[PDB]
Amino acid sequence: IIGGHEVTPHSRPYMASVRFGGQHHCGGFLLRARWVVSAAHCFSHRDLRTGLVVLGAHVLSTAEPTQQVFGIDALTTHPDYHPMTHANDICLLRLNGSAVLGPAVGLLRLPGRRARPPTAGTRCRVAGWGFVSDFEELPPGLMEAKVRVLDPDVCNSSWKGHLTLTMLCTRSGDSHRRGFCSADSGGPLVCRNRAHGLVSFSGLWCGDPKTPDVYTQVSAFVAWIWDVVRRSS
Ligand SMILES: *[C@@H]1O[C@H](CO)[C@@H](O[C@@H]2O[C@H](CO)[C@@H](O)[C@H](O)[C@H]2NC(C)=O)[C@H](O)[C@H]1NC(C)=O
Ligand SMILES: *C[C@@](*)(O)[C@H](CCCCN)NC(=O)[C@H](CC(C)C)NC(=O)[C@H](N)C(C)C
Ligand SMILES: *[C@@H]1O[C@H](CO)[C@@H](O)[C@H](O)[C@H]1NC(C)=O
Repeated sequence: IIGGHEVTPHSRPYMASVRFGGQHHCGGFLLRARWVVSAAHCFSHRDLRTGLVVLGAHVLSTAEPTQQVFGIDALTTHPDYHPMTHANDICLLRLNGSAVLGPAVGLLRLPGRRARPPTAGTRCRVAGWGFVSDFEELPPGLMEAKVRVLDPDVCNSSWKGHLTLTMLCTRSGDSHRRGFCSADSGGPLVCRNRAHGLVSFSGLWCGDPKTPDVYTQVSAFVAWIWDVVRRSS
């Protein structure tokens, strides 16, 4: 996360750390005790059994008592996720067990089915354990940045018309570079206490205004998410 601050340890309990080969790879969120929502691209060319979902963490490197580590029993990627286009960059993860709810391991709510994406200007927040700059610099723990929803017609121009109706953008509330970076994918864009977006792609350099931060418009997927969840009891 660029242009962000470190969060109060355990102040965002829904945050999941998807890790492959010891190293933290992506972000995600706890939907239900057994379910985690993430970016479909995180699992591309990975063997699931090399992966763990870590909940209740702040300093990922430290083995905290608050931490709860689970395996991926099953991964449901959006059937229509397209590499090259990056559309439908969403997936669901069924853990090998249910997470024990506590003050450090908690749920995040999706918008209703009756939901349009947040308006251009809306104050939103993006958390993650990914890089803090374009120099591979690591955060001291879970970081968050305060962002504001950017007009899609504006975002689509910057992106040379590569944006689909199921994507949504952010921009910093000021002149500084604020947003997501590498290893922040899958993590949620919280708007009005609901997961409105999910960290998908950005340009080359982090928070660069010329290439605004693109997210998956969660509301457009709510129906699918539940379908999958009720499918697997
Ligand atoms: C859930 O999945 C994980 C990953 O497949 C299981 O793996 C254990 O994880 C620890 C480290 O976290 C390893 O040292 C053990 O060797 C792994 N055990 C097994 C059985 O592979 C984890 O055990 C699973 N938990 C449950 C309750 O099934
Ligand atoms: C997957 C996630 O870790 C990143 C987060 C954005 C960091 C960008 N500074 N997303 C990507 O790496 C996606 C790739 C997926 C195929 C959508 N791609 C991009 O961000 C860009 N097009 C370039 C960084 C390659
Ligand atoms: C973005 O622009 C292209 C080309 O003008 C258009 O086909 C597409 O529907 C637009 N998408 C959005 C999200 O506005």
